[PDB]
Amino acid sequence: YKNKLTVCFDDILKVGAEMMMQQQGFSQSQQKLLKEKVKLFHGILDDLETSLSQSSSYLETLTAL
Amino acid sequence: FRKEELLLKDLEIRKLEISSRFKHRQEIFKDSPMDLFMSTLGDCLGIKDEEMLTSCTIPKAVVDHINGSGKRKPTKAAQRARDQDSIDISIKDNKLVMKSKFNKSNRSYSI
Amino acid sequence: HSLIPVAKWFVKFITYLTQEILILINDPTNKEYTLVHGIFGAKMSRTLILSILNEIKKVTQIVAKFPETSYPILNESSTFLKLVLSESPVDFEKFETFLVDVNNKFIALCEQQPSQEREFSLLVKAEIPPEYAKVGDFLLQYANNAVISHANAAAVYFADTSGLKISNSEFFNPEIFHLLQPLEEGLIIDTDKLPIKNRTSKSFSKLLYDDVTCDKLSVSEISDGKLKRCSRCGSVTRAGNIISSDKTIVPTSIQTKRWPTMYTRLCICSGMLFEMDG
Amino acid sequence: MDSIIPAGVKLDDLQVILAKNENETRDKVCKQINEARDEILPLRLQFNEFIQIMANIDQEGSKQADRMAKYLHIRDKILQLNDRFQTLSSHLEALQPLFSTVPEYLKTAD
Amino acid sequence: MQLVVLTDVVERLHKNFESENFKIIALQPNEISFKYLSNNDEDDKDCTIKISTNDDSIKNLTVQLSPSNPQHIIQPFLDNSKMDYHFIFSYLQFTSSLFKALKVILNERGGKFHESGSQYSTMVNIGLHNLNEYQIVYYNPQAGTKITICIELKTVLHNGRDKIQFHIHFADVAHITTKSPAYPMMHQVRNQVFIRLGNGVACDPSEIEPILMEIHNILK
Repeated sequence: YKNKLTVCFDDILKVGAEMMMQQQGFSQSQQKLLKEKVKLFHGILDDLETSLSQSSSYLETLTAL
Repeated sequence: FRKEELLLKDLEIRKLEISSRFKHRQEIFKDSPMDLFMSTLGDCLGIKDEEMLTSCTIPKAVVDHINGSGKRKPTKAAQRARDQDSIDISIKDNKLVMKSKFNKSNRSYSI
Repeated sequence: HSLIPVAKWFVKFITYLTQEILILINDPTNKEYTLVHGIFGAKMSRTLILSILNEIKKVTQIVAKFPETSYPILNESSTFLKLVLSESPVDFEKFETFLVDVNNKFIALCEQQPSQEREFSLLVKAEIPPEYAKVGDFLLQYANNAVISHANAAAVYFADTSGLKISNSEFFNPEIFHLLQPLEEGLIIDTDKLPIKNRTSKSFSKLLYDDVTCDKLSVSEISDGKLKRCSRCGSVTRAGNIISSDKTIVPTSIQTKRWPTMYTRLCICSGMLFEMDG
Repeated sequence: MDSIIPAGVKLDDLQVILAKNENETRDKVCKQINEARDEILPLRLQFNEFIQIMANIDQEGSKQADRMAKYLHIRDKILQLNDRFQTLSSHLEALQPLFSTVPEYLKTAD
Repeated sequence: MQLVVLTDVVERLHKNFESENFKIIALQPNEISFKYLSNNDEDDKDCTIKISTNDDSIKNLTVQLSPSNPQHIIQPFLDNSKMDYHFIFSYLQFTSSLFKALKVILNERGGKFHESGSQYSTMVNIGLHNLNEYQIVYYNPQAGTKITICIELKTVLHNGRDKIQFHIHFADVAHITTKSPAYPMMHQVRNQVFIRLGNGVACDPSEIEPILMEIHNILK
C-alpha cells in the first residue's frame, strides 16, 4: 500500500502528462483514464481505511484476550 | 502575400521548437515529475525560465559539458550536434536559458 | 474546416436513434416513442445515409490519397475529419450494415404479401399497421444484437444528445407555445394581442443554435443583426453572410464567400428568409 | 521514531511485554490509530478541492500575476501533499512492528 | 430578525418538503429539531439545523444528523461544502428513501444475538466518494471476495429534458469471469435483473426502495 499511494499521485500527473502534451480539444481516452485513476485512488484509500480499522479491532481483541 | 507566408513559417518554426523543447525536457528533468509539470505549465503560461523557481538542484557536470568552457574542451562532434539542433541550450547557475532565434519580441505562449 | 460543425450534428443525430433502441426494448407498449419505427422504415433514407457513408469513405480515401503537403499547418482540418469519424462512440461500419440488412428484409416482405399502404406507413405515418403486428416485433429483437454489441451500452444511454432541435417545443419560446385564441375567433392573430415581451420576432424562437451549418451562435453573431429567420418553420440562421474571423482557420480580414450563400433567399423548408429585426 | 516494539521478537514475547507496564504503549497506539482515522478524511477533502481547482482553471483568471499566485498556491498544495505522504509513511512504519505479528498469528492459526 | 428568517426557512421547507413524515419536534432560537423521516421515536430529531443569524439573514445553515439516523455518514461532506441550502434540502428529499433502504440493510446485520450460529462472513459497510455518489461494498475476509454496488447521480435525456436518476449498477471492474468462487451470486443478480441496459439500472427514487429490497432479497 505504501507504493500504491506514491505511484497513484505520480500516475495522475503521468496520465495528465500526455493530456498537456497535446496541449503543449481533449481526447476521450485520456479523460476516462483520469476518471478511472481518481476513482481507483478513492477506492484504495477506502480499502486502506477498512484494513486499518480491521487491524485496530484485532489489536484490541488480542490485547483483551 | 508575404504576411500569411511568414505567419505559417513562424508556426512551423514554433512547432519544431516545441518538439525539441519537450524531447529535451523529458530527459533533463526525468527524475522530478513536479519539476516537469511546473516547467511545462509555466511555459504554457509564457513564463521566462529566469523567473520560475526549482525545488531540486541539477548536477554541474551537464552544465560544464553543455558549454565546454571549463577544463575539458567541447567536442567538435558536439559542436556539430548543437549546430544541427534548432534550439541553443545552456544552463547558467542551475537554470537554463530559452530565447527565440527569429522573433525577439515577447512571444506569448498563453492559450 | 466549415464542415466540422455540420459533422457534429451528423454524429449527434445517429446517436439519438440508437439511444431509442435501448429504451424501446424494455417497454414495447409505449406509444409516445413510435417515431423510431418510421425512421428506419423509410426506404430512401437508408439508401441516403449509405450514400452519405459512401462519399464519406470516398472523401477520406481521396484525402488520404491526396493530402496537403505544401503547408503542414493546414492539415489540421483534414486530420480532424479522420479523427471525428474514428472517435465516434458508435462505429460507422457497424451502423452501415444495420440499415443495409433492414432494406433486404423489408423487400422480401413485399413479395410475401403485396401491399402499398406500408410504403406510406413507413414514410409518413411512422407506424406499422395492426395487420403487420408481427413485423414490429422484428425491429425490437434484431437491433439489440446487430450494432449495440460493438458499442458502449452505458455511454450511449447517458450521452448528451439534447438540443437536436427536432421537436417544435424546443423551437419556439415556451411563453407563446400554446393556443392563444379560441377557434371561433379564427386561426390568424393580430400582433397587438401578443404579450408585450412577445411582440417581436426576436422573442419568438430560441436564438441559441444555427440551423444550416449546425454551429453554436456566439454573442457577437446574435447582436450584429445579420442573422435571418424563416417565416415558415421558425428556423434561425445567419447564412448568406460573411463569417467572423474567429470562425475561420486563422483570424484574418480576408472575405470568403462560403456555402451558406446558397440559402440567402430560400430557407431549408422552401420558406423565405428575411433580415431579423433588432 | 521510538521503537517500542523490537524487531525480530516473537508474538508471545510481545504478548508478555504488553501484559505489563499499565498500557502506555496501548495508549500511544490508540492515539496513533485515532489520528490516522482523523487524517484519512481531510486528505480526501483537500484532494477533491485540488481536483475542483484543476477543473476550474479556465475561470476567475484575467491577470498574469493571478496565474503566478494561483500556480504558486497549487505547487505549495502538492508540497504539503508530499509532506503528508511522508508523515503517513512514518505513521505506518511506526505501526509496522505492531502489524508484523498479524501475518505470523494468521499463519500459525492456519 | 431571527424569527423572520426562521419563518422564511420553514416556508421554503414546506415548499420543498411536501411529505407526510415532515414534522417539527423542538423549536430553538439557535437550532432546529424537525423530523422528516419515518423514525418512530418522538423526541429523536432526524435532522438538526443550527441557526447562525446575522443582522439580515442566517450566516450559515449547518445540517447535523442524528447517529441513529442513517444519514449521518454524509455529515462531513455537507459541512465542508458551501452548497445552496435549497439544493441540500432537495438532495435530502430525493435520497430519503435510499437512506431508509440502506438503514434497513444495515440494521439487518446490526441485529443483536438471535441465538443463531450463523456467523455470516459478509459485512456491509458504506463507501463514500463525494456527494454525487454513495457506494456499498460487502467485505468477506473469510472468502477473500468483494461485492461492490455503486450508486451515482447521472443525468439522462428524457423527452427533450434532462433528469437525474440513481445509477445502481456493478462497476466496470466487475468483469468477473465464471471461475470466481463467489461469482454465482453476482451472476444470479445479473441474470435476474440485468430500466435495464445490461449493466446499469436507473430507477425512480419513489420506486428505488422496493427494487433495492428485490436486489436485497437475493442478498437476504
